[PDB]
Amino acid sequence: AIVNAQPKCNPNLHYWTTQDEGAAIGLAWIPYFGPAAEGIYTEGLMHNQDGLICGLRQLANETTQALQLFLRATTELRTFSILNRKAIDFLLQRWGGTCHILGPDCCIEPHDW
Amino acid sequence: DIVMTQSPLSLSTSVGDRVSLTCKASQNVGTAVAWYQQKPGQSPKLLIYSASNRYTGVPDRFTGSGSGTDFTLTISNMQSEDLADYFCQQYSSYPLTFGAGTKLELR
Amino acid sequence: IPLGVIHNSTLQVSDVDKLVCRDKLSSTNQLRSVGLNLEGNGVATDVPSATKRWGFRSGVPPKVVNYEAGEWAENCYNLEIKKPDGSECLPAAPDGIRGFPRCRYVHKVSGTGPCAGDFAFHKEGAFFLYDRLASTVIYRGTTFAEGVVAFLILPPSSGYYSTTIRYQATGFGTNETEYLFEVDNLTYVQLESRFTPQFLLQLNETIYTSGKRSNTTGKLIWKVNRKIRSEELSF
Amino acid sequence: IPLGVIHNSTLQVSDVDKLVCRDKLSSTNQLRSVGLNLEGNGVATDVPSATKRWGFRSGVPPKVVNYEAGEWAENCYNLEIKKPDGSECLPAAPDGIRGFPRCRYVHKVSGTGPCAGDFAFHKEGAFFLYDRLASTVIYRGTTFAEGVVAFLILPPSSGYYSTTIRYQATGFGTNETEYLFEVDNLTYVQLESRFTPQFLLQLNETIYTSGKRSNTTGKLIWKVNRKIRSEELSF
Amino acid sequence: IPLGVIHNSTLQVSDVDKLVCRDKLSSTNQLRSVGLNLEGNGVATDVPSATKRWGFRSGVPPKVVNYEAGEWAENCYNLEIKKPDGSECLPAAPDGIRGFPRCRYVHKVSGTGPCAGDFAFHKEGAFFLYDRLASTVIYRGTTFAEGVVAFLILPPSSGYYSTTIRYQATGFGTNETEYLFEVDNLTYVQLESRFTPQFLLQLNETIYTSGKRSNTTGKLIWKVNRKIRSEELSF
Amino acid sequence: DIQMTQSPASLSVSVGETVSITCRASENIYSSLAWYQQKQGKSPQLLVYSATILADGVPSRFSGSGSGTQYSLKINSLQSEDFGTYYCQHFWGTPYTFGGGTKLEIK
Amino acid sequence: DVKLLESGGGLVQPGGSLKLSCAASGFSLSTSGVGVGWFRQPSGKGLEWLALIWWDDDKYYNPSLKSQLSISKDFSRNQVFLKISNVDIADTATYYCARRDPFGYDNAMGYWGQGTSVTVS
Amino acid sequence: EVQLQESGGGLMQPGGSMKLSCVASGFTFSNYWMNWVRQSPEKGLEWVAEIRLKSNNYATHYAESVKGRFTISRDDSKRSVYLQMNTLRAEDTGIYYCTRGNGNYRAMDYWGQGTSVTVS
Ligand SMILES: *[C@@H]1O[C@H](CO)[C@@H](O[C@@H]2O[C@H](CO)[C@@H](O[C@@H]3O[C@H](CO[C@H]4O[C@H](CO)[C@@H](O)[C@H](O)[C@@H]4O)[C@@H](O)[C@H](O[C@H]4O[C@H](CO)[C@@H](O)[C@H](O)[C@@H]4O)[C@@H]3O)[C@H](O)[C@H]2NC(C)=O)[C@H](O)[C@H]1NC(C)=O
Ligand SMILES: *[C@@H]1O[C@H](CO)[C@@H](O[C@@H]2O[C@H](CO)[C@@H](O[C@@H]3O[C@H](CO)[C@@H](O)[C@H](O[C@H]4O[C@H](CO)[C@@H](O)[C@H](O)[C@@H]4O)[C@@H]3O)[C@H](O)[C@H]2NC(C)=O)[C@H](O)[C@H]1NC(C)=O
Ligand SMILES: *[C@@H]1O[C@H](CO)[C@@H](O[C@@H]2O[C@H](CO)[C@@H](O[C@@H]3O[C@H](CO)[C@@H](O)[C@H](O[C@H]4O[C@H](CO)[C@@H](O)[C@H](O)[C@@H]4O)[C@@H]3O)[C@H](O)[C@H]2NC(C)=O)[C@H](O)[C@H]1NC(C)=O
Ligand SMILES: *[C@@H]1O[C@H](CO)[C@@H](O[C@@H]2O[C@H](CO)[C@@H](O[C@@H]3O[C@H](CO)[C@@H](O)[C@H](O[C@H]4O[C@H](CO)[C@@H](O)[C@H](O)[C@@H]4O)[C@@H]3O)[C@H](O)[C@H]2NC(C)=O)[C@H](O)[C@H]1NC(C)=O
Ligand SMILES: *[C@@H]1O[C@H](CO)[C@@H](O[C@@H]2O[C@H](CO)[C@@H](O[C@@H]3O[C@H](CO)[C@@H](O)[C@H](O)[C@@H]3O)[C@H](O)[C@H]2NC(C)=O)[C@H](O)[C@H]1NC(C)=O
Ligand SMILES: *[C@@H]1O[C@H](CO)[C@@H](O[C@@H]2O[C@H](CO)[C@@H](O)[C@H](O)[C@H]2NC(C)=O)[C@H](O)[C@H]1NC(C)=O
Ligand SMILES: *[C@@H]1O[C@H](CO)[C@@H](O[C@@H]2O[C@H](CO)[C@@H](O)[C@H](O)[C@H]2NC(C)=O)[C@H](O)[C@H]1NC(C)=O
Ligand SMILES: *[C@@H]1O[C@H](CO)[C@@H](O[C@@H]2O[C@H](CO)[C@@H](O)[C@H](O)[C@H]2NC(C)=O)[C@H](O)[C@H]1NC(C)=O
Ligand SMILES: *[C@@H]1O[C@H](CO)[C@@H](O)[C@H](O)[C@H]1NC(C)=O
Ligand SMILES: *[C@@H]1O[C@H](CO)[C@@H](O)[C@H](O)[C@H]1NC(C)=O
Ligand SMILES: *[C@@H]1O[C@H](CO)[C@@H](O)[C@H](O)[C@H]1NC(C)=O
Repeated sequence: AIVNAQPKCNPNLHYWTTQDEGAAIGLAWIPYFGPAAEGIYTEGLMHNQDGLICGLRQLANETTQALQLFLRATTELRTFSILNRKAIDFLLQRWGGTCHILGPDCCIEPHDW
Repeated sequence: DIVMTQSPLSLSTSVGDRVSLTCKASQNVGTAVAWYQQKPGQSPKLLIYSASNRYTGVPDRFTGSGSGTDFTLTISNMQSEDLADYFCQQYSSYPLTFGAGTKLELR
Repeated sequence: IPLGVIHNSTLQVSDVDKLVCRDKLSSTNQLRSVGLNLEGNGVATDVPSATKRWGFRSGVPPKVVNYEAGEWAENCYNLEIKKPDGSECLPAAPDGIRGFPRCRYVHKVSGTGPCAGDFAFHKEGAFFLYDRLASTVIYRGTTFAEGVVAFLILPPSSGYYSTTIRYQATGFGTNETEYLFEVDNLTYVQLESRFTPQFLLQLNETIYTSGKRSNTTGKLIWKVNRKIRSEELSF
Repeated sequence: IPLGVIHNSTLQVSDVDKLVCRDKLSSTNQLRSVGLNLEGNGVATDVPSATKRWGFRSGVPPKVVNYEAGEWAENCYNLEIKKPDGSECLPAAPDGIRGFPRCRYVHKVSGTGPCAGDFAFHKEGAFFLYDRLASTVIYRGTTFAEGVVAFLILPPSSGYYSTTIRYQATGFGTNETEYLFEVDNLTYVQLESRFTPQFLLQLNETIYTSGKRSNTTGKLIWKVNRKIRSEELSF
Repeated sequence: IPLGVIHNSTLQVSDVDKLVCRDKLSSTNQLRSVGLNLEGNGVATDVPSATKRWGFRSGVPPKVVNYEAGEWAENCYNLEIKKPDGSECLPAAPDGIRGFPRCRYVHKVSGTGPCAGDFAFHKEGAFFLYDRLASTVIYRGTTFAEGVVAFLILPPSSGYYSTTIRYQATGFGTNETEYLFEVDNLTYVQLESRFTPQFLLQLNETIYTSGKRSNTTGKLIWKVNRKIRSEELSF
Repeated sequence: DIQMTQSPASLSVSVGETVSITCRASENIYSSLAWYQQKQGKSPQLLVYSATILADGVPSRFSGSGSGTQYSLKINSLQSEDFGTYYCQHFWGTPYTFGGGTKLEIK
Repeated sequence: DVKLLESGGGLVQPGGSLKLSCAASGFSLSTSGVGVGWFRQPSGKGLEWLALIWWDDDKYYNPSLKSQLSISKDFSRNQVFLKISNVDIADTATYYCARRDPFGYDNAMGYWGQGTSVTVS
Repeated sequence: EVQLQESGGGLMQPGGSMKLSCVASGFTFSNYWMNWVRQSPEKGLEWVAEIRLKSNNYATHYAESVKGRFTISRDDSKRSVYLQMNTLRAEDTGIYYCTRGNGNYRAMDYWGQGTSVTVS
């Protein structure tokens, strides 16, 4: 629920990823017969449907600012993960509370007989 | 590496002589050439720039000419103070080369 | 640190005091930490402004963070800058660091200047992006594309072979810093402003053809404004 | 990546679209990432075939992965191979790397050959196992036992002091590669095929006793077939 | 590994077979791994006893662990000790290691002795604390404050600029080891026992004032008991 | 500042006709470009979000294309409700620029 | 107007080595494309070329002497240097430093050092 | 739905000054910046000015042909906007509008009914 900064958003998203599900041949599983080190990349295009790309840039800037402090607080050198921790708190925010129906949690389905 | 020569190898002179000197080379320098003046106890000071422009503060007695492999240096109205070992140099190719030099003696 | 959330086909901020199940994380593969290119915000790409954006600090240690794959950059940079006394300046990249995968125009710079401090740092704190690792510090050599990072919850050879523009630096990290374009072992053109990579690329119309081409024992600098090329305007 | 699941006293594949609670992960200590010895699949142990299984690639960087403790290997290898120009070939092991804990017969090899590429790599992609870290690449020196890895959900000095068989290599990583057994500073026996560690071990019946034993200023090679020992058949 | 639990305003041990929801971990920010200062247990701070507490082992590799921020230490140590043959002893600190943030009196020692083993190690297994990383091993140089670590579930320049007491060591890691205080390039006072940092600090009442002050081509050692100062009691 | 033009300045049309509009400009790396239309007595109304994403409640008939200096508007078929005039704009950042517009003439 | 200053090694044995240096006390040498260099005049001989150094970090040598000759610089002190392997009697010469004088077109150098000399024994 | 309305329009003598204005509701001002645009049969639509959100410290822009002849203002508690014309010179007879929109689109997605402002 955020809006763009004075900067100018380019609505296009042209991106690359390392994901590649499966393998073309069984030997491609093997690094010895694997693609050149740059061959892992794949690419695609997205458009600013519903303002999503531009929204993403603003969100990213805010996240970057928040992240900068967190990184200052880290003691580990290369911070390989964070999302895993976030997944843990996703669960913790939903669990360990009392929860039959009365509490505002656990998405309990309506009760049948 | 490139051959550089100059002539006359030496010249007798007298005051008011129009000096003529030349510089020749195996390769077409194309006017990327310079001329120099030297006296004992002294650096080989610049005379001519790009086959034409005498260096600033050089007297206008010094003029020069040519292109390709041929160049000259001349001195209008020579003065005895102008006796010097004279040189030329190639800036169109390297390792750098320079003329064998010449000398003048008034008499 | 807030997370983007895609719901009702729009972004939403994760930082709420109630996590309604309408958003669900069925697996960790819905998570993303994607990098974003700073350039996508319309930020100027003139090399002089890039220099203006770097802090040259000494003090606090560098840190890096792992991030998800992300958008292509048109402009990126490689750096060889050294201190005026010939000291190396800026650390060699750490193991596993390599240049960004898709820069269209990596700009390469070399030369010397005071190169103050030891760890550089971005003045806005923008991340340097090397391959898949964001950094707070500039590494030697390899390409870093300025960017930021965001975390969200989800519901052919030219792609890297392109690259032009290598140039010298005169001074570094200071207002007095100046750059000169280099082609054919010739240092030339001040590159002051307003030059797209293509603006500069078209200047190779002179190489071995329409101008410049110092066929001498040395190279001549031309001062950009043929008026632009500034042929024979070297001093 | 699928996980083994033990249920109804049998293995089951975790990759299902319903996770029935009949399997429960009460704690993280039910998890295992145990390594397995490739040798347990009946794969040949002849040293020439071991060489046949290594790729000698250059290119993509090496990676390693942490894994759970696992089965003993009868055969393992140490390597000193270098390029023909005396260049070192293959990187020194990284910190924390040490040889596998229980090899019965570590085989040691030294010598030179083209040693193509820079990172080796297993042609089948089998892991090299150093202590508790699997690797995609061969490290210098220390023992690596070929193996694979699996992840499953759970519901005396001779054990490492044993080790025999050290030998020279002639060439490396190519069809032309050849090996010669070495004892008592003597290079001998081509080791072509079909030789168990014990088959080779019994050949020490000749050492300082029944044969060979070149009591000369140099060492003589015998060509294996006394017929086998090939005494005095050196050329 | 048990975790502290704060409930009913008291500590409780997490290791129970029922986890009653009365304790709740609403977020990961309730977790702490805080370090504790060994000194807070009344453990002696005499430098000779500190030496007595270090093992000087060779063998098993060093390990470190990340931990949460923790209490101030009055006493901490820096070490330059080397082997009698001039060999360096003890590894240089690894990247990201820096001295503890709040020591009131870092003690610095230099000198040589047998410095047995290669990794030291605490005889009680107490952690060395460098900044935010606990260690099983002593690193060169930078300060380590002896301590332990605990994990619990939650429901101005002088703060680091203070530091006095630098001294020489004679021998190291053995019963025969001895220390001498150093000021003004003078080696003196055996520092046998019972000396608080302030007890030693007040001895600077003699520096350039009431005593000692060997205004000679060399420095004289005084043997501590003016009776204490042991002026002119050097041999 | 980026300059822009549109053509045809008007288009005569018939109902259910497929149509398109050309809009050209000084180069724009941004796909920020967008289209809108107005009727006499009516405030302008957006037709498409930047690049090709349609404005909410716009019929599926609407489409468009391109980037940089060349882009277009397309409509698969026409309804009488679409009479009006049409425009495009540069929203790449600031100052904003607008096309002279076109007129949807009827046959 | 630059007070270029000659400097160098003293008398050396033949088969020795030599270090030579100069400094531009009147100029920072920070202008891009500045070229400085060395040449020598044994026995009153003409301007034999030795080496070129560019502010842009470019080096050149006279190939006949290049096998025993190396360029070094120390810009922080406006210094330039030569190292010569195998110095012997054929290397005895007056020696000079040089700089571009018109500056930036056709080398134009041009500006000269005070002059120094080197001998062996 | 934006509830926008416009005010302060109509004929005025040349050489004057006026504060053209707007008011709106149902779209909080805290999330946006606004633009003024103008239109004439002789000109077509044209941009007039930009009013940034306070996060940009209320930075503003004006078309260079009108810059310095107008200033802008806004009030985010009143949800109101002012064109604050510095002058009422000539050729200002085009219809005026004030716009706003989603920052992840562009301000074109909301507009007024427009108003007529003229000069004698
Ligand atoms: C997330 O995205 C926002 C944008 O949405 C980014 O915000 C930018 O923040 C920087 C500062 O952090 C802003 O830069 C500032 O610009 C001022 C104006 O510069 C202009 O005016 C001059 C003079 O007329 C013109 O020559 C020039 O062309 C510009 O038009 C400067 O005056 C500021 O400088 C002062 O402070 C900085 C910071 O300390 C100093 O370095 C300077 O030396 C000087 O003291 C400053 O440079 C920028 O305008 C903001 N843009 C926007 C759109 O908001 C965030 O940076 C981004 N988040 C992160 C973390 O990257
Ligand atoms: C300005 O114009 C000049 C021409 O006047 C131009 O020089 C040209 O550069 C290209 C690329 O270096 C040359 O073509 C190359 O030839 C070599 C030898 O055969 C090839 O190995 C090269 O291929 C490699 O690089 C390619 C491009 O990245 C890759 O696609 C390929 O996979 C290889 O890695 C390449 O084909 C060409 O011969 C010259 N021509 C001349 C006359 O100079 C110069 O590049 C222009 N300046 C700039 C800055 O663009
Ligand atoms: C072929 O036969 C010869 C004998 O003809 C045999 O040589 C023998 O080797 C062993 C082991 O090297 C020798 O015994 C050793 O003696 C030394 C010195 O006292 C000990 O230090 C050794 O102990 C170490 O190694 C042991 C085995 O690993 C460990 O158990 C122990 O903890 C120590 O680490 C060891 O006892 C023996 O003296 C020779 N004998 C002769 C006559 O050579 C050779 O090994 C045989 N070839 C092969 C390849 O097996
Ligand atoms: C025993 O007594 C003597 C005096 O008889 C005493 O020597 C004093 O030491 C202090 C600190 O070294 C000296 O004051 C210093 O002066 C220098 C130069 O101006 C300053 O740079 C120092 O400031 C730095 O260090 C301070 C303390 O850590 C910091 O607060 C500051 O930020 C700087 O980092 C400092 O002011 C003083 O001049 C001498 N005086 C004499 C006569 O020696 C000695 O320290 C005493 N012995 C012990 C072990 O305490
Ligand atoms: C290298 O580059 C230089 C610099 O351009 C070239 O020098 C040029 O040589 C040409 C051929 O002679 C000159 O043209 C001539 O000009 C004179 C009058 O100035 C005219 O009388 C002749 O008929 C002829 O047109 C030219 O002036 C000269 N300089 C320039 C800047 O053009 C040189 O030719 C190039 N080649 C080499 C190998 O050096
Ligand atoms: C580079 O910058 C410095 C400082 O920014 C300039 O020196 C300052 O110049 C201003 C006038 O513009 C003076 O008021 C200051 O006193 C000077 N000192 C400072 C502030 O450092 C210098 O002239 C600039 N030169 C170039 C060409 O970059
Ligand atoms: C080692 O291998 C190479 C190639 O595998 C052998 O050279 C090839 O020999 C075959 C016939 O067996 C020819 O058809 C090929 O043209 C040769 N070149 C190739 C394919 O590399 C070589 O003879 C082998 N030598 C030994 C003793 O290992
Ligand atoms: C340092 O310690 C060693 C051993 O602790 C001393 O040597 C021992 O002295 C005891 C008597 O106190 C004897 O019974 C042992 O046989 C000796 N050898 C041992 C056990 O190492 C030594 O005297 C001590 N010296 C000093 C001054 O520290
Ligand atoms: C450019 O100069 C370098 C020396 O600085 C030289 O090695 C190289 O051959 C030159 N480039 C070309 C293409 O001639
Ligand atoms: C084997 O040869 C080496 C030299 O290569 C020698 O040092 C060693 O003593 C020899 N081994 C024995 C057991 O004699
Ligand atoms: C102490 O001695 C060292 C030499 O060991 C000398 O460098 C230093 O100047 C001395 N300290 C003082 C304060 O004189």
